Amino acid sequence: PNVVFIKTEDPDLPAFYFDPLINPISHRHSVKSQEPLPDDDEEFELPEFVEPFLKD
Amino acid sequence: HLDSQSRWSKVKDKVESDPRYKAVDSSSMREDLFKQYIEEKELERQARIEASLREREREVQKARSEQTKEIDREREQREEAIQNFKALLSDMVRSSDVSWSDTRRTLRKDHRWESGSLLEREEKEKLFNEHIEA
Repeated sequence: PNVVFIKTEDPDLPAFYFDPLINPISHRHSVKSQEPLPDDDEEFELPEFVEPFLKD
Repeated sequence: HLDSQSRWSKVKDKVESDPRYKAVDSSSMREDLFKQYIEEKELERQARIEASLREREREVQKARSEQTKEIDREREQREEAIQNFKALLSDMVRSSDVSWSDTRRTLRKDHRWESGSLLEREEKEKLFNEHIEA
């Protein structure tokens, strides 16, 4: 288990900052969903009437 | 309230009465002193950009070094091409009395010669001469 750790320089960055050290994320181009999905009349019938996850 | 904006043309007409302004015997120098005097989250983001650029430069240098190492392992050895050239000289050639040009004209009909496409004709002739000498 190679212990990979992003050792930052100074505490000016946020905690979860993508350091330009690893690689491009995916360089993905095969995914294509420019049109809307079909299950929207069903998603429209699927409300979320309760508070969100960790807004506070 | 001076910053880097403020103009001496404007400040002058506001302080020209003070005994501390007149106390400088020159206008060229009251202006220089004025020019000198004139010069967290956003600074954190600027340091972010700086550290990102530094890491990017270091990674680019490391990648250039690795690419140089690969190109050297190819040219100094492309090791497969030199090995295939020596192997063709060993297999298709066994008598040191033949020449490099005649040997090339004979081996051009073979399909293994195409494997040595990455190497130049000079290096190929040199390897054939070394094999004939051995």
